[PDB]
Amino acid sequence: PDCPEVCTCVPGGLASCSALSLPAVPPGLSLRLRALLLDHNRVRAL
Amino acid sequence: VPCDSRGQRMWWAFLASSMVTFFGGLFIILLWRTLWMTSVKDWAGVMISAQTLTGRVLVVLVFALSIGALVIYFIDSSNPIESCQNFYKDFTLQIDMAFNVFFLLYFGLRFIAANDKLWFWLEVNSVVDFFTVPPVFVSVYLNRSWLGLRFLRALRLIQFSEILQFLNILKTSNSIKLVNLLSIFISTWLTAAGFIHLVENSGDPWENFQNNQALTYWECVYLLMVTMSTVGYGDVYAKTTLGRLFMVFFILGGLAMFASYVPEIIELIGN
Amino acid sequence: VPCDSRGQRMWWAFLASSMVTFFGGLFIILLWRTLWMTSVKDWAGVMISAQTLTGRVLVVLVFALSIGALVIYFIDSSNPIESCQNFYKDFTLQIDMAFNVFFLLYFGLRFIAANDKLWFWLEVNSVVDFFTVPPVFVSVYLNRSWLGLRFLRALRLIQFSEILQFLNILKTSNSIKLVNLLSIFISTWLTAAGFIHLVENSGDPWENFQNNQALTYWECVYLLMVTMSTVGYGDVYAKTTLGRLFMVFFILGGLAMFASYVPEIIELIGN
Amino acid sequence: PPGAFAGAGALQRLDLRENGLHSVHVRAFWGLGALQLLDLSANQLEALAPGTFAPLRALRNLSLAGNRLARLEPAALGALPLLRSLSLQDNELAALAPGLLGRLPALDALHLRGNPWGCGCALRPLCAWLRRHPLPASEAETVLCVWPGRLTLSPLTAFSDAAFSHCAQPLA
Ligand SMILES: CC(C)CCC[C@@H](C)[C@H]1CC[C@H]2[C@@H]3CC=C4C[C@@H](O)CC[C@]4(C)[C@H]3CC[C@]12C
Ligand SMILES: CC(C)CCC[C@@H](C)[C@H]1CC[C@H]2[C@@H]3CC=C4C[C@@H](O)CC[C@]4(C)[C@H]3CC[C@]12C
Ligand SMILES: *[C@@H]1O[C@H](CO)[C@@H](O)[C@H](O)[C@H]1NC(C)=O
Ligand SMILES: [K+]
Ligand SMILES: [K+]
Ligand SMILES: [K+]
Repeated sequence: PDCPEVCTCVPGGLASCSALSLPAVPPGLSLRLRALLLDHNRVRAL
Repeated sequence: VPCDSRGQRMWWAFLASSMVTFFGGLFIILLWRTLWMTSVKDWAGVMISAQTLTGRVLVVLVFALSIGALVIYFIDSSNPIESCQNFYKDFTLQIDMAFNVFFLLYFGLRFIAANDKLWFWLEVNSVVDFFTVPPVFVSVYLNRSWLGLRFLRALRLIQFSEILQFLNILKTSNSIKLVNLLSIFISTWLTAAGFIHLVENSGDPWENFQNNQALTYWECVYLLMVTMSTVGYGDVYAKTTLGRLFMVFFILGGLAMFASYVPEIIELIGN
Repeated sequence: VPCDSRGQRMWWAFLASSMVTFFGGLFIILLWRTLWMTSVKDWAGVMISAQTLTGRVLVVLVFALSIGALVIYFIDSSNPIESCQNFYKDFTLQIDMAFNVFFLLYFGLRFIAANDKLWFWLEVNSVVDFFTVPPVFVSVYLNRSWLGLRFLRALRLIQFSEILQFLNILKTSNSIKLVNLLSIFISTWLTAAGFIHLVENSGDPWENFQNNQALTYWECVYLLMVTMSTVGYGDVYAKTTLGRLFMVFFILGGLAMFASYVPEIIELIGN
Repeated sequence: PPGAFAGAGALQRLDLRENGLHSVHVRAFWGLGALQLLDLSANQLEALAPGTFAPLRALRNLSLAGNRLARLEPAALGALPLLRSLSLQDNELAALAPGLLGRLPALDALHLRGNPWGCGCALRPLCAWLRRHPLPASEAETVLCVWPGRLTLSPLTAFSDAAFSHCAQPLA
């Protein structure tokens, strides 16, 4: 649950999803992740 | 849990609650025609007579309550036409309920003091009672509310001149006639605007109410004033089929009424 | 450092500066009624009398200054309604100030020569003085400027026919009546256009003036002419609520005034 | 185009994602009812003509994720008895028409994550379906709805029959 399907996990609650072309937010959201990276993923709505 | 939604339209129940009063009781009166009463008839006649003090104060009271009901309708016209609400929670509905039960009691008292029941049943006051009073009972029973034909109480404004006459405010006949004409024009203007607003904001029934136009009551008043002066800017107009039919009928009726009332205008102008 | 900005609207101060003159002094006159003067009253009466030369030249002068003030308003109508300016820098404001202090002196001279102060206080000339003269003093004090009710000086066009009468230009009564009707129609047209322009370009107050429509004065004149002829193209119309209310009131008043003035038109046509 | 996949009458799998589809004509799947998987995700579809999925009969799992759909007409979906799973996540759906879920028997799997659901009387059939078919706990936590006028903290599955009590059933 702490690791998204397409993203990468780094200890310290770091999630990296750089350059994945995700249409929206990835489903891998958890309380452990203290840092989420959603740069250049072609998201258009929140 | 607390939410408000339109759901299914229930206007037909409210309309039928007045139709199955009016037409059914008219048929009952007709069939009765085909097939201490004098004392109580005289008592009711002297109760509502304009000569006595009781009749004067009572007609003043019913005029004031009609003004209050018109103000309540003006306030409530800024809401969705059909909406759910709690009768115990809101007390404005309680005020309208008290006004309407007073109207019902007055209608019964008038009906007792009627030499001809059938011709009393076709009066404008009787029909406005029929199309106003049962809807509030249906609304409080069903715990919902529909805007409906609650503007028709403005048709009691025609009595306004009479309200002045026995309070020693108008003496000459010319001023009384002028006030009567002004009150008639204002009342028919307001009720025509009420029908236009209802039929425009409600939408076409056979098209699943997808033709609704966001028109406020005062915008419809402005539209009626623009139309009756034969200006017709076209900034605001009726888009629904029934609204356009009502506009055509209102144009024809207003032209006919003005042509009929020209001689009274000339008499008021005088020489 | 040199910059111009609207900032906060100060129209209410200018309007109150006339309201707390008019209504407060009316109350003062009423309370005085509840609770060498003849010589000076006669002197002021003969000073402004139309028979003497002084009265003639003085009414010609005040008519000319009213024309000048109307021209100044026409020039200034092509500017933002509320704007900051320096009184010493611009001399057109100085010209308007001189015109308005002359109007104030004339109003005082008229007020001395008044048998009934209360009925003098309700004249159209008195009320146009009240709604014109204090605003320029408030503007020069606050170092700002508001367009306001400066078009009301067009209501002094009504005396135009009289201005001809004692200059040996009009002799017969028919021509005098025709000129009077034309002047009245032109003056009411111009002042109605002035109110429409002010209420349209100013915007709705309760909606933070976000309903302002860029309408020039001459476009509003065109709109009034189109409306009063019952044409109503709809290319230009009032979009604000108060503008629409004023348009409805103007339509009703114009129809009533035309219906009242029909017999004079027939008399001018004659046989 | 109509009859785009003509000649593939025995087709079973069909995947169209990341293509940016924006307009699908009605009756474009003439003879494609034999498919079981249909992926139309990651596109820009906004409206679906009624009867588009009518030729489909053997379809089991359908995905419409990541689209621009606002209103889903019941006539467009029709009745698909062999359907088992359906997805509408990451969309702009506000409410579902009542009786849409009752047309088809099997709707075991449903994903509605990320849709701006405005909880109301309209959503009550969906809440009743949640009572009949409970979602996974994680999916229940993720799927929420918007409460008008206040915060959207109310979960979709937290509602009960008390909220349905406000709705006026057809009068007897
Ligand atoms: C003269 C009066 C007393 C009786 C005449 C009946 C009139 C007022 C009735 C008959 C048909 C009615 C309409 C029928 C259908 C609808 C659609 C619904 O959204 C309610 C309003 C509306 C638009 C009704 C308004 C009132 C109506 C026009
Ligand atoms: C007959 C005259 C002398 C007195 C009547 C008062 C009239 C002229 C007053 C009363 C209310 C006033 C309006 C009230 C509010 C605003 C908004 C602001 O942007 C200034 C103009 C405007 C639109 C005012 C214009 C003048 C106004 C209409
Ligand atoms: C639907 O498709 C197949 C059935 O062939 C299944 O393996 C898959 O997991 C299903 N998809 C979802 C999202 O449940
Ligand atoms: K016209
Ligand atoms: K016309
Ligand atoms: K027109």
